Amino acid sequence: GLYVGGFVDVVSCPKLEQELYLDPDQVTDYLPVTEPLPITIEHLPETEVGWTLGLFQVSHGIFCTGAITSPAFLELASRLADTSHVARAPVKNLPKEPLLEILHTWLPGLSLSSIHPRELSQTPSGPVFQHVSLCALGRRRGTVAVYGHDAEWVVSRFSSVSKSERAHILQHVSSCRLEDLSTPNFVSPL
Ligand SMILES: O=C(Nc1ccc(-c2nnn[nH]2)cc1OC1CCOCC1)c1cccc(CC2CCCCC2)n1
Ligand SMILES: O=C(Nc1ccc(-c2nnn[nH]2)cc1OC1CCOCC1)c1cccc(CC2CCCCC2)n1
Repeated sequence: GLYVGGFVDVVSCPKLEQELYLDPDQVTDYLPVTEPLPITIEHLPETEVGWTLGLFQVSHGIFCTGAITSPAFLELASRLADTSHVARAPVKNLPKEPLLEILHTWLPGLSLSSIHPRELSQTPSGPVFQHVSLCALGRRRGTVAVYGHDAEWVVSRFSSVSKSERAHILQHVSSCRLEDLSTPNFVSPL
């Protein structure tokens, strides 16, 4: 399967017209989160492609690791990786891993959806986070999402994440059997 990793922007009301970008320090008291959250595209509920495997506060931000598990999405993305000139137009020519490159380029942003900070003052009643989205627009923080077949390879691409932080992150990513997760709701047009 495919793993995704990166630092998140923390966003409340991601779809709404008033976009709030939270400071990490407002939500770190509610991390880590090791239970799976949906991974969608641009905060659209019907575009679930995978599940988060961990959200962790690290020295230099909030790091998310996840798996892309939708077979319909994986088949579509692989076919585009090998056959779509459009998908490959903004990628360097003739990459060895076109699928990884196309996802890295077209979906570079990871946004973590949170409740309003009004609710983070004192003590929230229900879950603080709702999902993570793969995003093309709205990126504030630096660094970009990395996609790979090997979770350890993905996390090790981030120099700002230490070997100690990487090991803590990977403890939870490997313990899960991706086959055990429910099938995301993404449907391919084809
Ligand atoms: O070729 C593309 N799409 C496409 C184009 C022809 C068809 C098609 N073939 N025959 N009939 N329709 C089916 C398509 O599927 C789309 C269905 C909905 O999710 C996106 C993909 C394309 C090109 C550049 C960038 C993107 C964006 C993706 C988002 C995730 C994966 C990496 C890039 N997509
Ligand atoms: O969801 C997407 N595409 C998509 C979604 C359902 C279908 C569909 N519905 N029924 N059959 N196919 C077919 C789709 O792709 C076609 C429609 C759009 O452009 C070409 C192909 C999507 C999202 C973000 C970025 C892009 C890549 C752009 C798209 C615009 C042209 C330049 C590149 N595509």
